[PDB]
Amino acid sequence: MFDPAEKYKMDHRRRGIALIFNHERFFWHLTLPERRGTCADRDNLTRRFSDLGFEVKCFNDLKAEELLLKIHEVSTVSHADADCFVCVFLSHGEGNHIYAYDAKIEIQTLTGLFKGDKCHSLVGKPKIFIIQAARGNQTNITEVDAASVYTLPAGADFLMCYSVAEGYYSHRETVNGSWYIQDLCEMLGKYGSSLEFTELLTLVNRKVSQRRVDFCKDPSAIGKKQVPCFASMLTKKLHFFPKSN
Amino acid sequence: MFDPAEKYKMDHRRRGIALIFNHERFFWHLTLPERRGTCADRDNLTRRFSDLGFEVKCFNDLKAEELLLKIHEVSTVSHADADCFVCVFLSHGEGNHIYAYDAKIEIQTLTGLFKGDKCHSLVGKPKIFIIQAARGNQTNITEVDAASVYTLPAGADFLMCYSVAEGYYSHRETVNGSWYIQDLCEMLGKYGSSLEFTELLTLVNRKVSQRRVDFCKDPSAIGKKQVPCFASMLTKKLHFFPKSN
Ligand SMILES: Oc1cc(F)ccc1CNc1ncccc1-c1ccsn1
Repeated sequence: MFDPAEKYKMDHRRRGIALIFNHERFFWHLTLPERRGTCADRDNLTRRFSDLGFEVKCFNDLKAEELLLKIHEVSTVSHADADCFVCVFLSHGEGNHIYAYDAKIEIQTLTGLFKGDKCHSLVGKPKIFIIQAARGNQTNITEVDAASVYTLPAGADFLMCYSVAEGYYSHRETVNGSWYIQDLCEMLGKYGSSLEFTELLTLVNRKVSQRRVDFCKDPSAIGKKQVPCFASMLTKKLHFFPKSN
Repeated sequence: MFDPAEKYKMDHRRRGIALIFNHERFFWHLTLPERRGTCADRDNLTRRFSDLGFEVKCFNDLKAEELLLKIHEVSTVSHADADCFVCVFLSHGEGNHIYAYDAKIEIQTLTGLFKGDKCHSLVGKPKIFIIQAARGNQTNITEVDAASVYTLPAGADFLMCYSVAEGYYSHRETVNGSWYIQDLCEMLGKYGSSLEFTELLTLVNRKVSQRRVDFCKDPSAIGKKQVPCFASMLTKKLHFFPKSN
């Protein structure tokens, strides 16, 4: 008796874990610039996901070894009593790679740890990755990076969310944070608890697409528009309705 | 007065054009197999998009020159009096390429012809690409291809729709057609005229993900699951409500 309005089952004891890997500085010999403003992104994300019931776990400037250890740990813990899983990357990236402090890591090996095969307690539950990563470029200045990270599609019941698409530019204010993440966090605040999450992400696409880029303090930053996207492999409507204590 | 329920304006005189490039056979020296069943896909798509008010224009086994001519022609015609644009590729592909009869074409140069800059009459209107393309392997049999075509985004107000994601397999029945396209067309029939189009595509992800692949007539086809995806750069809810005469 197939149902065109089926919602993911979101009535488990806990909402689930939200990992946030936050990268401001890099090993000297990588020659990658500071990401001044990433802490606003981390703090804004932490607050909005907390208010939706996530156990938010933040990690600053982890080396590759440390990051793989923490994310493997979280992948092999039981999610049996959880609604879903959220993982956020705030760093530099290139192609299919995010940068840790130390070295780059294949995104597919991070998403792979949560695929049905390898994490049974999350089968049929939403797995949401959010990626603010672009190319390292070198009071509140707007820095602009070229898109660099492929808009990849993980696997069944994953939702991959991207700051910026091929041929567009990602913006980060050095105090206020990334345009994508400001607008994601504003929409989580107003609508997180009512709207279907892909409906919300679409609002975010509108908000960021509409940010004007014709009258910039830097002449070279003029006409560098920003368009985010999401790659959905979801199989049901996704809501973060308030949980019943 | 920003509106979380904003719909794309779909009250223009015409719905718009749906291009369908349909590829069954290839130049001998490409060493690519027949795609027996692609005609079912073309016919099913043609009927469902027609019933939603599209002027469906189908083209069989075009050479690269011919295909670029037809798609450039359609990109430089006026869409001023149209709701949206749909373009469908049924062929082989690799990376950022679809195969014409003759040779491969960069997908970005096809989507690029409809980007705001280059096709003013479609600015702020949905541009929807649907891609059933995979790797060619050297009565009604189920043929199975490896995913090969990158799940790319395209730009503001584009929706890129993909048969299959990295590490999954695309299925085509030699009479009934592609699993993805059967299930897309079933959902267009039941729900096309009522449901938001990304809601519908999500139903398609459920239908195809749920097709069982443990008890196959071919032993080597066992456990080759199929997961489709979509990459949304849309900025509003998208509906194909019946148009007023
Ligand atoms: O999407 C992009 C974002 C960018 F910033 C830069 C480039 C792309 C296009 N790349 C891909 N997109 C999706 C799946 C695969 C690729 C892939 C893989 C090997 S070369 N491309």
